[PDB]
Order: sequence, then C-alpha cells, then structure tokens
Amino acid sequence: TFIFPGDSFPVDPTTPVKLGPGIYCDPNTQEIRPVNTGVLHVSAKGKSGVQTAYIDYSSKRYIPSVNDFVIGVIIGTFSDSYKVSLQNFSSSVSLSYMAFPNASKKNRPTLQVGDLVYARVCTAEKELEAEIECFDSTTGRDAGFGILEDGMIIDVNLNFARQLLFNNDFPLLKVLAAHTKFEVAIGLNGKIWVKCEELSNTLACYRTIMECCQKNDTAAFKDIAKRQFKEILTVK
Amino acid sequence: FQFPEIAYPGKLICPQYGTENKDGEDIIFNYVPGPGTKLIQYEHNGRTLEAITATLVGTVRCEEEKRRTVKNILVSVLPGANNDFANNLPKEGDIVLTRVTRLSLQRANVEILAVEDKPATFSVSQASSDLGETFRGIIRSQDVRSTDRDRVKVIECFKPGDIVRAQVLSLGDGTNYYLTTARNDLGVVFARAANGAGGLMYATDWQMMTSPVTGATEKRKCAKP
Amino acid sequence: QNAKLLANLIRDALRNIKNTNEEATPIPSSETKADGILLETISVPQIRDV
RNA sequence: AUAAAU
Repeated sequence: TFIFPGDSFPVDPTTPVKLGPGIYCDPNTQEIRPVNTGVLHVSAKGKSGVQTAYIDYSSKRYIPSVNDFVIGVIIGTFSDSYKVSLQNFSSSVSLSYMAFPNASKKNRPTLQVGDLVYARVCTAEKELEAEIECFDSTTGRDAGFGILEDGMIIDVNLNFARQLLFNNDFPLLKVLAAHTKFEVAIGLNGKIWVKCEELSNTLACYRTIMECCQKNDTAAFKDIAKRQFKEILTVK
Repeated sequence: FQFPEIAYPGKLICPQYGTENKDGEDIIFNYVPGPGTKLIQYEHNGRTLEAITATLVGTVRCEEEKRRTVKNILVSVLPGANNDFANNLPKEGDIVLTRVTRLSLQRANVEILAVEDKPATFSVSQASSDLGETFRGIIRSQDVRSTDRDRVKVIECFKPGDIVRAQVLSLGDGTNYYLTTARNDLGVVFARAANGAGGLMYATDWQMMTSPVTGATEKRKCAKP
Repeated sequence: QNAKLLANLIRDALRNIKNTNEEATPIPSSETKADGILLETISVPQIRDV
C-alpha cells in the first residue's frame, strides 16, 4: 500500500496521531498529511485511544531529530564546542565539550579535527542550530559513543541505514559475520563505520555494503559477500 | 527677530556669542549649534570669525534650555508625505523595534527597523533588507529577562521573523548593538504561528503567546501594552 | 588569635571612608563658572566691532 | 595550584 503526498488519510480528525518521518502537520490548517512517498507504517497500542505513524521513504539528505544516532566529522573547534558536520553541504551541528564522560571546565577533550565520532542528537530545532551529545542517556549507563579510530566510513541512503540499525531481520550484518570479524557503527544520518583487523577485510566489507546499498536485494547480498571476499583473495 | 525665521543651507543666522541690555544689567545669550545648524569659521579682511550657519532648508526655532543673570539658547533649523530622519540614531537608553534574523544558543541577533522617539511616534530607518546595509543588533541571553538571568532557553523566548521591542544598553561593536528585554514593556510584539506560516498571534501572559484563530499557543517573551 | 586586631583594624578602616564622602558635593558646581571666565576675558568692545 | 579566553 504505497502512499503518495497529498494522499487522503483514513484516520478521524478528533483522534490524534503521533508524528512520524514522512508525516506533516500543517501549522496553518492543523491537518495531518503525508509529504513523502513510500510505505506507511502504523502502530496501534491498547484496545482504544492511542496511535502512531510514519512513512518509510527513500531519502538521502539527513535532517536532525531528537534521539537519532549519527556519525559526524569534526571540521573545526570553537570556544566551548566542536563544529561537526554530519553530512556534506549540510548545516553544522553544535557538540558541547561538556558533553563527554568525566568532563570538566579545566580539561577539554583530546578530539582533533578530522576525527570520527559516534553521537546522538539531543536538541534539534528547525530554526535553531542542532546539537549532539557523545553520551545518550536512553541507551544505558554507558553510551558506547566515543570517537572512532581508523576504519572506513560508508555513504548510505537513510532508508538503508535505518533498516540496518532497527531491523534484526536484515541479513547484512549476518552475512558479513559469516566471512570475517568486524565492528560496526551505524548512523541514522546515512553513515556506516566499518573496521577489521586487516585492511583487506575492511575493504571487502566496504565493497559489499556499497553493492548492498546499490543492489537492495536480500538474495543478492548473501551471494554478493561471497564474490567480494573471493575477489580479494585473488587480488591479494 | 534679529535672525531670519527661515534659513537655506549656507545662510548666516547668528554669531558665536550675544548680549543685550536690560534692567540695568548685561544678559549674556549663549548661542549653541543644533540639528540643522553647524558652527563654522568665516574670515573677512584678514579677520577670523565663528558664526552659526544653517545646513538644512527650514524655518528657524530657538528655545531656552539649562547679582548677574545667565542664559542658554538652542538654535536649530526644522524642515518646512516623505520622511528621512537621519539625525536619529540608536543611542544608549532608546527603545528600538527589531526583527529576528537568526537564532543561536547563547544569544539572538536581530536587525534594527525603527526607533521610538521622545515625548507614541517612531522613526523608521529605511534600508535594504536583502543586502545587509540595515543596522544589526545582538540580544544576549542574559539580557532576555530579569527573572533567572543565568539559565534562559532562547528557543522558548524568540523566533525567526518575530518582532521584538527592546532597549539598547550600549553601542557595542560595529557589528552588533546590545539589546535588553528585561523590563515589562519589552519583548515580542508581533508574531505568527510556525515561524510566520500560521495565523497571527497576540500577547496574553508575559511568557506565553496565544492565537485566537487556530487555537495555537507558542512560548515567547511577550511585553505589556 | 589576631581577631582582636582585625576588629580594631575594621574600626581603624572605618574612619577613613567617612572623611571622603562630605568633600565630594562641592566639586561639581564650578564648571559653568569656568565657562564664564572666557566671556569676561573677551572684550565687550570687539563684539560691537565684529 | 601542572598549564584559561582559534
């Protein structure tokens, strides 16, 4: 059931629906209407009285939202924060120095410009500069957010990244584990960080994820990893 | 009566100092330059001389402002619709209507549109808003309100496009003027819902702005009529 | 141990502050008068000449 | 009080 922009909505006006990506609430007419093209996903809880929705659509330009995991690059340093850009040609984001474990006004973090960081967006307003924090409260006692070292970063459309982070039925992480050991950071801003013990394995992972990003096939991806890790052998 | 009522630019009005004889005592009239006048130097026959000269085409008005008596007269020239008003410039203590251009975390920069006069009437500064020739000003986060000066959420106070009535504490640098909305009569005056996308909103509470049209309520810093 | 001295010191300190305040009012007034002297110095005779 | 306002 594909949904297009300007599409009629079945739900009644009196009963509210929680906002989801793709769904837009008009500030003027107060009507709730879809603005993106894709599959509508709705979750209903309880016998009656509450609802939630969003649209899974193909987009690649990230827009910061509360509680979104993103991988950013710190281009430059200001007085009290880092300037980090999640994406190219995109507005800069404000990362606080005090947004680190064991922070102090006397000792600034040792992060240098060009370092990769795993971060979550705390406050994101449409008309204000967005802000991220190294540690996210929601995940647990320890965020696991620290600047990445070495590895390789991969560009990926927002849909592919969201499926890789929230969907456990996505075979990509499984088919890569069947070939080599690897650690992976996943950003909702369409960035994927991959690192192995050897470069040839990281490179092989890069090439697979890229093709998987291109291919978008469950059947292809299992084979894709096969021919990729094979091709590295001969290339060696 | 001695000085011409109306003077064109470059017309001599009155010398530097003046005096008269009344009640058996010399009264000293001190002539001081004003808006429309300029004290310059003229020399005749090798003799130096300073006299008040009008610089604007207007009727001329004098007004007194402050043993042996003592006096002070203010000489000025007033022109006499289109209004220019250049003499008017943001100075410490004046009230100024501004519009929010951008929002940051620790401050909020705007641009100066009009300036409140003195006894309401205003002086509109005409400039191009699509160039940047318009005077820019910055409202600090500590100058938002007297209540809790330390922690102030700028997102819940102002908004891009909202009109803010403020008072300039100081000139600052060439880039930003200093603006405070600490008092009651200062704050967001005119604003619309959703950054101007929705309908008009009016000021009810000092920290709450509502819209009696769509029933929308947004958190702003409102002033008092 | 030197708290008695400190109490004495505060009393010693206090007297000086008081002396300064009385003096200050006088100083402001003179300025218009200073402006007067220049007019006095200039000859009345010239003014009729110019 | 072990290195402060790119």
